[PDB]
Amino acid sequence: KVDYIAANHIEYIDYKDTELLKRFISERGKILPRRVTGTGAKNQRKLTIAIKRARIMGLLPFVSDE
Amino acid sequence: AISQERKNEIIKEYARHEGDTGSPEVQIAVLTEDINQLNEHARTHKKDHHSYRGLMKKIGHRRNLLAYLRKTDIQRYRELIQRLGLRR
Amino acid sequence: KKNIESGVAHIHSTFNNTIVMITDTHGNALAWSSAGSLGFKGSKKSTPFAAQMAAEAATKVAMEHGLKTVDVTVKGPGSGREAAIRSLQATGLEVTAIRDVTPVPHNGCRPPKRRRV
Amino acid sequence: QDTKYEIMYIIRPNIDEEAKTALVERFDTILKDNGAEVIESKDWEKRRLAYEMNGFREGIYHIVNVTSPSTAGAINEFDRLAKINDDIIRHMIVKVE
RNA sequence: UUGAGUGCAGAAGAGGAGAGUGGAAUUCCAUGUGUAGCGGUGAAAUGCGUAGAUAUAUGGAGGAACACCAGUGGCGAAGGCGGCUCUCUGGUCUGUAACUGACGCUGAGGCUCGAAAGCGUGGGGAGCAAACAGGAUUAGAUACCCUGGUAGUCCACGCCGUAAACGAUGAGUGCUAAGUGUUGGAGGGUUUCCGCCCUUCAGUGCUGCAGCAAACGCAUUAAGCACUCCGCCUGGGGAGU
Repeated sequence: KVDYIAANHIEYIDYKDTELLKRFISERGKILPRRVTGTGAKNQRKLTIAIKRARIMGLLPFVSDE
Repeated sequence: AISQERKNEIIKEYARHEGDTGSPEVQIAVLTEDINQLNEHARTHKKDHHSYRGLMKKIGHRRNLLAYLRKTDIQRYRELIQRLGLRR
Repeated sequence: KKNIESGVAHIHSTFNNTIVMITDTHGNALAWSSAGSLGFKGSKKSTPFAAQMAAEAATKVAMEHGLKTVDVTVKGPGSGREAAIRSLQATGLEVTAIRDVTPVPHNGCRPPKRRRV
Repeated sequence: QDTKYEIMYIIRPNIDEEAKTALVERFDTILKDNGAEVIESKDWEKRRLAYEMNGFREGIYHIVNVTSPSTAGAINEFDRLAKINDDIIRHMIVKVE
């Protein structure tokens, strides 16, 4: 009964879709685990590598506490 | 490893007859080109230990097939080792 | 003097001492206060009893130079910052930003030995 | 087959107008001059950055699509020329799926 | 052709090496602001500070390790492997069957790999810290406690080849009730399937019949019923001398 992103077939994360990607981060700048969102297994790894690419090109800072 | 282009080259210019993709005369030439390329990789990178185990397994299996074929027809065996360039 | 009148205070605390300093928005310093500097000795500097009077001895010298608003910055999580803020409100300040920035690594260097006690 | 290598490289916002086209066309030459085959190399987005690099908290992104076999040498040559420059800040080369 | 292998179609993955790169945090240096303490303990002391410390903002230098993701999750023959981008390259699973036609398994001698600590040659030191110095505790303390501090920990190239290297359970195959999670698949019912339900493959946990066991316990990932091959044992010390 838990949340997911597999209904809308975003089959490739596109490395740029950072406005949809805001679902899976937090205020402090961390990652919600799969215990939180209830997403898929391999989808979690894809999103994880995706946002680690995204943290490098100025699309999300590491530290956001200001 | 090898691409399917040179793979499908050598599995058909060395096959016995039509439909042969088993036929242990084929597999030894396939393994021969594979272990030559892996030998060149081991010469380039000389501490990739986890692929050298695969070299050991391939050369052992080619040895088993090569010693199989000699216990059936020594003439085919001689023709291949005069043809494929091995057995020092 | 110059009556800057809008600054940030800094609360730095250990497990055996604490230091409060009220600074500017830079923060260039106005006045600091230390639990050892107010006559305490030994282990008593851990308790927030020194935090209240350290905040008082800071704010007196602070608003002699003119001071209205203040922001809170917290380091070194222990006992001091729990009562330093509410004692800092007591001598007439305008606390409006409370943050707890901790110097946190991402496993850079090594911590020392454990204590076999 | 070949591959597909995105290059999403950060362009300074304080360049002149011919500087943009001259720089994009020059790096399109150095990809074309060593056998690699570019397809669609456009500008992407003026954007403010999440944090600075030196003082640039804003920038203009870019995107290309080059296809080439792995046996060439321009891609690492593009890396060497990109790191010695200043006007391009950060680039990342990601295989396309 | 049933075992054993290459087809063609896919899939997952901290598998390995080589080359670059990212930010935070510590330490040092510079600058401004700012004065009498900072640091440590059960309690103190050694120590650093008016040659301006600690603290707070700005930069500059360098090394090491990769915060959340992270899960009884994954990979590998084991030792082991977690930031990111790229080149070479090893291995496993699922379908299917045209193709080879018993080509297999185990394997004394031999070879290869093999955590930390250690040795040689040449680099670098951010922390941490054997040896050592000082303070403290004690009847005494060549320790536990606090302040410092070298070799080392890192990289490249050679050497040694050990561990509580453990699931303290050698390897190959077949057979013998269930229930429940979870990783990766294939098929069917249904379908915005992304959910769900049924069938089936390879791992991976947890609970429990028969059966075994001196007990504890194990139990389709057997320590059950068996066959093939290898290693080892025969009271404790003396002594892995």
